[PDB]
Amino acid sequence: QVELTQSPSASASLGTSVKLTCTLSSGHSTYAIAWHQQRPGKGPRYLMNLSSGGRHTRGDGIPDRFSGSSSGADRYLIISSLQSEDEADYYCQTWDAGMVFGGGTKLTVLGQSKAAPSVTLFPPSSEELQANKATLVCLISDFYPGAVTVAWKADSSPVKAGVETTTPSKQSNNKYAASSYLSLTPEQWKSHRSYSCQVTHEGSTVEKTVAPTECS
Amino acid sequence: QVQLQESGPGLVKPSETLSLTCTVSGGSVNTGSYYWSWIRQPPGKGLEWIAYSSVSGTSNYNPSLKSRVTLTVDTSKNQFSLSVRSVTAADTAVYFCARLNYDILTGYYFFDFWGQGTLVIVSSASTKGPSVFPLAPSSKSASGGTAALGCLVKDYFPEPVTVSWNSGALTSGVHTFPAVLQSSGLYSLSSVVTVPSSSSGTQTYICNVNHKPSNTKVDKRVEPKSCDKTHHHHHHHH
Repeated sequence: QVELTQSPSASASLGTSVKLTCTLSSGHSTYAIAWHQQRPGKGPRYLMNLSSGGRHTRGDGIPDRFSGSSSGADRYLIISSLQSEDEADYYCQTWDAGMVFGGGTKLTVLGQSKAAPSVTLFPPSSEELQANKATLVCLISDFYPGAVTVAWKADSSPVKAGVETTTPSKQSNNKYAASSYLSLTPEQWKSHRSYSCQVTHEGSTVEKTVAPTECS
Repeated sequence: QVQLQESGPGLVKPSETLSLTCTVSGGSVNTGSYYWSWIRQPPGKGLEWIAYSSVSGTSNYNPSLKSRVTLTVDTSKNQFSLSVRSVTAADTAVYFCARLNYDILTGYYFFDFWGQGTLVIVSSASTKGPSVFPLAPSSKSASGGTAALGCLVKDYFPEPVTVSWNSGALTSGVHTFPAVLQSSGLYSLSSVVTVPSSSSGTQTYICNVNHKPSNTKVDKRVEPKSCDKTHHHHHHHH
């Protein structure tokens, strides 16, 4: 039966026009399709349908910068003036014996301003300490691009054991956030003068420090 | 105006039967040139159509799933339901319901309204409800005039967990972070709210955590204080 072939990735700059491609299988070059958009953590949104001759009809509420076109077996989604909220996965869809989807194309939108991370570091709560555990919580927010490395220190010695760190993902404000957690015993926490979370982003570093003598 | 919402369990064991229900608002599962459809998306992967059906009993299935799936439509409640028999880890996915529209103007079939999706984890692992701990900032972190208060939602399985503050009345300055998946196979996340360092004693902060697979539903009071709780007695600077 019919198959839809989409390349899995595309990337382009804010303000440009972008063209995404869906290819129909052999023998199905006359087929019409629909385009759907899926923003991160959301359900898909129907964008438009599109004939093999390139006539498109947008869904209700879809901006007019989304259009479609066609050439032979290829079907196009054209985004005229790329916006940050267009960063999303785009799926073509058709029908035959049943309903059919392409594999999706993840569109990365480029060009936003660089931004250094903000770092918040929390000491363990008394409640967790009473439960005979200790977790330091380092929260990293509002940075772009999305690559950081996190290093922990006990006083001035590097700490590698007990460290768990997320892969950065974009938040509602279109900037990356990440978290790092250091698991200690309460004895380790009270045994040192301080602990530090150090975040390196684009060659530059930001450090926060907490100490058991700061809390009581 | 058409809206769809999925409900179902968050965690099921291998070989069980999964049941999901879609509830439709602003339209009727009894009237129109529509089919009512299910689609799923394993984490990090693409959309896969499952099946659809109509109140009239017409149904259509993904061949690879046809023998495992049953679809029902309930006009009395404006709902429709999917059942998937003998699940394995291959069935872990976000499941979406959708309205499949037949467009008479074109002859085309396309999903024009989608639900938000519900995560279903298929695993032999047990559920695990989180511990919820208040996050109190150091006094130095607060000395700039604003401070972060938070809740640590520690050691749970599976995803997801919902967090709100003051039952949803407090939204400005709230940031809930993505969870970390630890080496143990358990998740942790943190949620914080930025507040003025000023009075704060005149303020109530309750983090509402809900982990539905473990029925862990907790409202944790977070004291508007730094991690040095004795400062208003001793008056020391830390």
